[PDB]
Amino acid sequence: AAKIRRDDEVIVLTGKDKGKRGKVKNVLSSGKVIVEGINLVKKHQKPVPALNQPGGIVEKEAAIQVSNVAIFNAATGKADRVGFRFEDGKKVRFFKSNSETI
Amino acid sequence: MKKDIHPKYEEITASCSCGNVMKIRSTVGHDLNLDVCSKCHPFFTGKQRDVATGGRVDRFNKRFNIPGSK
Amino acid sequence: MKRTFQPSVLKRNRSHGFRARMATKNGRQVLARRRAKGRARLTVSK
Amino acid sequence: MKAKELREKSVEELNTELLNLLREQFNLRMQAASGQLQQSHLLKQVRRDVARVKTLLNEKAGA
Amino acid sequence: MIREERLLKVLRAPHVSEKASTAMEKSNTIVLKVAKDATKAEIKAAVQKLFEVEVEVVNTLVVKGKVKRHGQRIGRRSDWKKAYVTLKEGQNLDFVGGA
RNA sequence: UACGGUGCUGAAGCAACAAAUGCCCUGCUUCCAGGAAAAGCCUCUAAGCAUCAGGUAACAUCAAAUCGUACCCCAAACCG
RNA sequence: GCUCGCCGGAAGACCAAGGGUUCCUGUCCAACGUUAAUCGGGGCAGGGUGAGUCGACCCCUAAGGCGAGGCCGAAAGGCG
RNA sequence: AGGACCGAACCGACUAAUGUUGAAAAAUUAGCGGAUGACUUGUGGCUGGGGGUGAAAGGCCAAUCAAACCGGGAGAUAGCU
RNA sequence: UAAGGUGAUAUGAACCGUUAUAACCGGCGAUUUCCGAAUGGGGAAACCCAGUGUGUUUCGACACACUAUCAUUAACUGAAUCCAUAGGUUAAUGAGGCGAACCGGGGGAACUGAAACAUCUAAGUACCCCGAGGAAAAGAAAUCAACCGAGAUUCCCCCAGUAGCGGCGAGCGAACGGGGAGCAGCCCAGAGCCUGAAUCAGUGUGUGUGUUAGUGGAAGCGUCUGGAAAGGCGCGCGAUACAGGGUGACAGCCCCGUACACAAAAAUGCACAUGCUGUGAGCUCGAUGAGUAGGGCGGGACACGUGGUAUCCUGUCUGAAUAUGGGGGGACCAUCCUCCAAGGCUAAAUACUCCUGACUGACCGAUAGUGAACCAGUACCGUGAGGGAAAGGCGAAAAGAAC
Repeated sequence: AAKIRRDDEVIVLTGKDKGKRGKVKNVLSSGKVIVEGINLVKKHQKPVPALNQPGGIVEKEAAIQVSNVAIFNAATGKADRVGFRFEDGKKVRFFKSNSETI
Repeated sequence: MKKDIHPKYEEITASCSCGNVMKIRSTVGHDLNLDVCSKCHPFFTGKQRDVATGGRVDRFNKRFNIPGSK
Repeated sequence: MKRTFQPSVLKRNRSHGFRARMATKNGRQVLARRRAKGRARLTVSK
Repeated sequence: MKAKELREKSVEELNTELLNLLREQFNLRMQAASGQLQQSHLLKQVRRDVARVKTLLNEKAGA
Repeated sequence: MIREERLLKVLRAPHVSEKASTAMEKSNTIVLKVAKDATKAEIKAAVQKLFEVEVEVVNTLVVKGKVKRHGQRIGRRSDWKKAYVTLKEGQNLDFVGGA
């Protein structure tokens, strides 16, 4: 619903990973918006005694919800709210306040 | 039920023989039947005799027919 | 003496009879309080 | 094809296709028969359309 | 034979149970299960027009099989209801096994 | 042999003796507090059909109408 | 194995109070068997209890529900 | 023949004894009858407030009801520490 | 509109589909395993079987389609009774079915303030019972006064706590007299002339505008400390935006508001203009439905609780007279007065907030508040009738034992 549209490029700033930047993202209902997977040292589980025993410790669901930044491009995270105008006839795709759309 | 021309009556009140004494006087307990209607027979015709007392200007109908009207 | 609690279906009708509790105005109010207005269920209907 | 796709059709699936469209639930939906690498649960994800023809019949006769 | 009847909901899959081994010898006394709709008349009408295959006698069975999944003591019962149907003498499985 | 069991094969096969709870006995007796109707059992006809219809017989078949049937009792999932 | 028990008008039997699916087994220790715990309907993985004849439908009735029209009824209600 | 004399689980209620700091608002053990019916015996449906059936009770009748286990009157009366 | 989704609280795993029908929101339709309130008859809540059709079958069968009790009205039909009439076989159409409570109907106590309990206060309240709508009840006068006059009803402060009734007990407790709020009239009983002229019940259309989606919506960095600096300072900018609270804390500064500009299908608000099915519009000439009223002896409510006695009430019963007046004058009658002929209609003042909606909070911030934060009227007790809990609450990401 978010008119910023699922190829585009965001950053962490309102948590400790401050600057971790990446594109396309993962979007699902009340999903926590991982940027691109900002995790470093957090375990994985063993519900299988077979050979495949999940050995992970990296990328997994590092939360930083919605997006605190209108899509990076050079500097600045605003204005995010900004609705825009007729481009597709059944939706509208946006960038930020200063630069038409993308 | 009886006087039904003029509809119904059983009004629970007393008769004060020692001040405010609840002895229910007002309950009537007597019944009568049979008189001649406008057509042919000595019909069932219910009264106490009140209904038929009320007949001194009725022409078999102008009160008689309130139960029969609907 | 034979004390007390046990289950049966045929003793129900004049007391615990579910549709008898809709037929009396006595029952009707309590049912509606207990599960129509009061958030809840009964379901023990076999 | 989901039901709204074929509305040009003169007759509903009730003519024979109703059973040819329903039989699998007794013929293939037992253990690993309908599939195991490639199918499973069908009758919601894809195969629901048989049920639309039901209310649609009454729409068409009720007009 | 009719198509407007309770058949299309009255059945489930075949019941695959061991008794197909132990009692099918000179006849095919094969197991099924059936939905909440099942009076015997329905499943009697069923098999030959839904699975192409000719039968003789039919049994319906009130099975009441308790279950629990909620952790806390309880779950459900569902309709459950097994049945037994009768694939005659010798046409056994000779093209498919509907197991 | 799956150590449960079925796979092959297979005997022997009469007369009495004593006694029910039970069968015969809505038999048959003995006594009064005096043991409830429709019905299956079996026939009579009213009307009305009456060169039509009805039922009783040999044989061929069909339908055989939602249940419940798991553990449990002169007595622990009743109750206590 | 080997020596004997208890219920002895057996907790022998199948099935009726609707409690309802918690038997064989495959597996076990809290959600509990005031020792052990291997067993308790414990409690969890399968499944199950195959009724045209069993019996309550009926046709039906002695008790007693409801009941035309009613005799009455304060609204209630009662006796058919 | 008989509400026999003496007989079984279907009956109760005699004083103890291990019943009272309960196995039990009740029941008990080696003991003992009324031996066919002034017995009791169990699915239900009439008796639903100041009750209603009489071996005729002040016992009943939820287990201790001279009226409760009602909750609505009502957080009453209150010469009350 | 804008993209994801498969209503979840094991999510494994199938699989719609990010083109403009995947879901999902919304006008309006449409779905039945059977019950069903359920209604053929039966009823032990989930029903066990009547009685008659129809499309059609691999010709077994099959899914289905309807009726009842009443209240009124046309048709056919019908008894002991020539005749009357009841009563059936139907046709038509709706309510009977359901609510915490409001209000209309009546009933409704027991004991206890009174230091004694048969008045009465208790209480018109418990309930149970009958209505039928969103507003009522009412309301167009024998109403009130003194000859002044007022006008449906009564309402608001008074007068007044005045009159005024008593185990002379405790309570109940009036109208006038003044200011006002008010501020308007008629049809049958029926005939002539007149005649879609006034209203409104409907039901299509349409403007002026609603209901809500779709349209939207504010400003910041540098540094000293530093998990988050969203503190502090700088003011490097801001204001009819500085609610509360979100984002791991404390952000005017990022927010989600507020303030403001555009705006839909297709029913349908209300207001009006039209459209059409039905109504009544304008003027006269006519007309007046008494067992009702009396009262002697009953039961009563009124300010007047037992009495000389007061109506408008109610009941066995008896039983008048048309406005050339008497019905009654808060004792009773004068002088005199005012309603009015006993059919029927009325604008305002009032009250239920079913629930959801906008604002306020010397109000509850779980000793609690609508029984109610819950998913607690749910469960721990119950011949039970159903009395209802002990009870707020991990907290960047479930980041929930990698090793």
